[PDB]
Amino acid sequence: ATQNYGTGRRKTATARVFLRPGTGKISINNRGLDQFFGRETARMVVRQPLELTETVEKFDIFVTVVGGGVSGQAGAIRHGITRALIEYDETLRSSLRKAGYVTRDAREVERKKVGLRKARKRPQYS
Amino acid sequence: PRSLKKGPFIDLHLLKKVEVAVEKNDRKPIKTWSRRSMILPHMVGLTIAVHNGRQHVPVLVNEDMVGHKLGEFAATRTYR
Amino acid sequence: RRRVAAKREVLADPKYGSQILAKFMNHVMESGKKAVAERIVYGALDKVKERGKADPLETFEKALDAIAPLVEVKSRRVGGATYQVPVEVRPSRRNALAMRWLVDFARKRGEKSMALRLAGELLDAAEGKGAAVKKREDVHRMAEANKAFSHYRF
Amino acid sequence: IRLKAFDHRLIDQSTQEIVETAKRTGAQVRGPIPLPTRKERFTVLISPHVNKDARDQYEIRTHKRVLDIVQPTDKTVDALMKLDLAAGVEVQISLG
Amino acid sequence: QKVHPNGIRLGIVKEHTSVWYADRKNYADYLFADLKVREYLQDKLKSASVSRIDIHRPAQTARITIHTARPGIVIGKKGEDVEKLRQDLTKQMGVPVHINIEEIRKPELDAMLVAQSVAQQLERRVMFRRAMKRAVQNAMRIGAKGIKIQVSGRLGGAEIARTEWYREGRVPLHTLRADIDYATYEAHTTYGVIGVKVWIFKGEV
Amino acid sequence: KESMKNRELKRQLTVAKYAKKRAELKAIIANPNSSAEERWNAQVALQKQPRDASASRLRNRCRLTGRPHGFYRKFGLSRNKLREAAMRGDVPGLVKAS
RNA sequence: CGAAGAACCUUACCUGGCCUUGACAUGCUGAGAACUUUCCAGAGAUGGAUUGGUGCCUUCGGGAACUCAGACACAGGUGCUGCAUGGCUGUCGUCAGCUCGUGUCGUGAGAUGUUGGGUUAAGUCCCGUAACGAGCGCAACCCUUGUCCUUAGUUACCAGCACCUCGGGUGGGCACUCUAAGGAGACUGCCGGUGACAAACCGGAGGAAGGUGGGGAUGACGUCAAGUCAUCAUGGCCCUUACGGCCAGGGCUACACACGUGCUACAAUGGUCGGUACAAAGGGUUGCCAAGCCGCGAGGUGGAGCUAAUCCCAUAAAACCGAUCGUAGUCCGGAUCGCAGUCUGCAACUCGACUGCGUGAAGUCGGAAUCGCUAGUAAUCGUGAAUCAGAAUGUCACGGUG
Ligand SMILES: [Mg+2]
Ligand SMILES: [Mg+2]
Ligand SMILES: [Mg+2]
Repeated sequence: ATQNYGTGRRKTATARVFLRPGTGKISINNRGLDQFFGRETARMVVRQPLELTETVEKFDIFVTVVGGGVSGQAGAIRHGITRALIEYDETLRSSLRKAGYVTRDAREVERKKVGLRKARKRPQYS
Repeated sequence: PRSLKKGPFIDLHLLKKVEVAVEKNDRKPIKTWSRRSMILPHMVGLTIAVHNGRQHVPVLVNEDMVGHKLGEFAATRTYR
Repeated sequence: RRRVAAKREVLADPKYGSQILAKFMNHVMESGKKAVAERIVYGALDKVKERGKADPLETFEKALDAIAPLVEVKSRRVGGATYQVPVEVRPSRRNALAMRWLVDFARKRGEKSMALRLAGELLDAAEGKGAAVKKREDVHRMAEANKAFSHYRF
Repeated sequence: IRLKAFDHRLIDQSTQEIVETAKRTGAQVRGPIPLPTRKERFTVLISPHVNKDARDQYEIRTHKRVLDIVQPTDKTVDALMKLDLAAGVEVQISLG
Repeated sequence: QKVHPNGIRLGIVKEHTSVWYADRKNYADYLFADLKVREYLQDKLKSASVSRIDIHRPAQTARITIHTARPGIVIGKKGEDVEKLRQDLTKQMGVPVHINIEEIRKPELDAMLVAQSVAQQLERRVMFRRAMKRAVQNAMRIGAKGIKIQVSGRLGGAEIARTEWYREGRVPLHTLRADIDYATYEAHTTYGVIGVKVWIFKGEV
Repeated sequence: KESMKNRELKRQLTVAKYAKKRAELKAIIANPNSSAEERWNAQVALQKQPRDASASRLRNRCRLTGRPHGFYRKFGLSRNKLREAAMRGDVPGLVKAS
């Protein structure tokens, strides 16, 4: 059919993104988009790959995201929807490889090592 | 501390060496190594030889000493 | 010291549509408190629009270029005499010198209602009576006494 | 059926010793399902008299593994339990 | 300094000497059995050289495979020691005990068997090097591709802690792919305590 | 010492000897519906027992070595006998990791 | 800093009380089965009562089992030596080196290989060359994280399907997320330039990832007679009517001072009150200890569920929203201290942790000096585990915002 499955992970988050033709229906975990992400700039960051590919009005969007942090789930959707947009063709492939959206951000947290206190901070001597 | 469900505390051998030693009245000090027990209104006015750690020191029991234990009246450390 | 350092980029300001303001927002954030610092920078942005009818980006565009300096000293010691050399400030560097001078004088403004401290700083530098502008021009005066050491044992 | 052992070169090599040796006798047994793994870290000090910042840290694992029958009609695996236990596999029975 | 050459390869080269699963309520009640078995058996089998004592636990009892390079000393006149110990391993380990004995053909290619002979020679007042130049070439006529033997200790001297070091062939130690044996048996002379280390390198992969 | 393992062996006997009356004497006291006359004479039976019966007098030492500090209860070993016995492949399921 | 837990116990030290083949080992001589004694004296150690028990294999002779006494060898030692030593760890330093065989040069100690040009994270490579080779090391082999594929669907999963009381609640489904097994992927491979066109170097495309992708384990020949005889093992030396054993209380937590690390603060990027949003990782049948329930509150009842992707630990906090607070030693800060409580334990005096109420200090960003850190990093906010009856501002470990 026209249902399109999109996943995306960033900072231990995971978002199921479904994409199908509709009229601006943006719903996440049975919540509105302005209601879910309370008072942040990432309310527009989830639209940034969408408005780049000039399809902001032409699809239903159904998002289910689990785990992660507050602004880590918003990055999971942004990576998640870019994989769902490229199930169509590779016309928007070059519009997103150049945009720097398709690559999953590999930067994950680092473990505490013995002798040190943080991942790299160490106590003071004299 | 020592919540009121378990109300009092006194030692068993101390009690028979006091309650029977009331019936023949105060003609001797009571030499006792125990320090974990309180004093009681059954014991107002006695003479106790509480163990310092290396000797016994005498105790003049008064009426307004009732809640505090024997440990507050024997010394431990000198600091002259 | 093998040359290593690549470039990382931060450019995001959706609620106003800017690029210089986002890099300026990072010089206000303390310990990752971004959402706190975001509403203070907008909190000192709307007071300028309350004050001046012009778009307060251009007030911020003018206030950079009267705090941003041109030349500055560089104490390169010859190894037996401590010298100082007036050097041309690189064009990439000269943005961050003003934005870092601006915030540190806002914190010693000594007012109430913290967004009013930064509000008065961006008003003065469109004129020149700010303490950041007075700190700018004084270091400019340090270079011409230093100008004898410009090329010679430099 | 549930299985507990200490290394995946036994416990995931004894399920085929049960899946083949029960589906042969007619009854249907589905594919085995993995579970989450027990992981226990043990950081121990290493010097006899003290030098604290020299340490060494180990980890003991426990692999789990769950089978699933469909139609119970075989007591064949009930006799073939001493065969399917080899060295360090424990099998608690849940004959679904 | 030179982390133990079994503890880095439990996995890609070698396996444990004892396999049994235990719950968290009985895990520390099978270890104290299996650790005073090995102190018992080596004190009895001081001769008839022993390299490895494996223990399996099948369902509810036991199994033990004692390895000797001379099984006829232990199985002497059809198990006069086998059934005698099997009565008395149960007295330390309440389960019924199996005892099984294999051979260690090529006894000069396992490190425990070699290093027990070094303590024997160096307590007969043999020279510290004539004992060991011959204990490496004998273990190089047949078998291995590299041998290190360190002999450290008093070495006869007054206040002397020197280390003999002799090597032949190839011995890697930072390759996890390889296959290395290791053993430390000691020696009590009439003065001092001599410790001997052995690094027999068999074939790789 | 060796004379010090021996005196903390018999503590393990005397705790596991009585072990049942002290459950009953602490069952009497812990009830809010219990009468204090049934509590006060129950206090008598506790203090007239020898004091080496509580678990707080018991001290879990290492079983092969005897050293007090550095004991784990998922094993029975010390801090520094556990290392020498694990590098020899004895302890099953135990490896290094990261 | 040993110490991953000093109320006693631990514990070695102090004051006493008290033992002498001994708390424990083997050999000897006698004695009784072991056991149970529910009792007094005494701070206890111990001493003396003490209903009872009379086994067990029997060539039926006794044997072995335990417990008591006698005597001998002895036992025992946290007593000295880490410069008599083994074992195990720090250090230079994860630094790029360190040596041998044969050969030739030198009367010899030596040297050459291992130097030269280029290059590299690298004694890593290429071209050269009286040296030709080999080993240890570096690299790779291992783990983990990031992409996809296959095998797998309960306790996990809800796209499609009905169902519903609207809770995947239920039937159901094997699409998925997830979990864990097994695989592919990355090699300067390809494009261009550059070099002796030879190693390599600078750009480029594709790609989840681009030039050892990020992290971890892995530390050569050696050094400092570095540290430890108090973890353990041992040569010697001393004690053996005590330098060894046993039991009470005390002590290590004392206190004009000086130094080391660490936490809060000094405020308005804050302080309170009222709502409201999202985690990972781990422990739990000698335990977790729910619902209900009574308490200003720490808690008390209450007993489920549970041997664990099921049940419980268990409510993440910062962020956001509204309110007041107007920069005042303060609706700042919380030390001290009075009073009142609960919990564990035989026992909170010296000496535990928390709770209530009251009081409210120093402190207004801190000299000369001096240390940490190059990216999911510093900075800031919480959570868990080990040790553990009780007791973390430390240690180890996992995530938010950045
Ligand atoms: Mg440099
Ligand atoms: Mg060299
Ligand atoms: Mg605890």
